[PDB]
Amino acid sequence: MKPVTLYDVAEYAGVSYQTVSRVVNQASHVSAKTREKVEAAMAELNYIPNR
DNA sequence: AATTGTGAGCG
DNA sequence: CGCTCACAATT
Ligand code: NA
Repeated sequence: MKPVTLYDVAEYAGVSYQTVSRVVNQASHVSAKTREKVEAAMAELNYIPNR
């Protein structure tokens, strides 16, 4: 399956791969609508942890 | 001060 | 190349 990285969800959502990382781990500085976009994205793309 | 991006450092 | 961790320079 399509190896959906953080970079991929991040690009689609409207955020940097760092921020989508700090949704998962080192979680900090993912603000209201940007985090809503990642919560959207997590479903709209089927993210693969580590690849 | 608030986050991104740079860097750094492990995977 | 993939992800986490903390930090400062831009803003
Ligand atoms: Na992860």
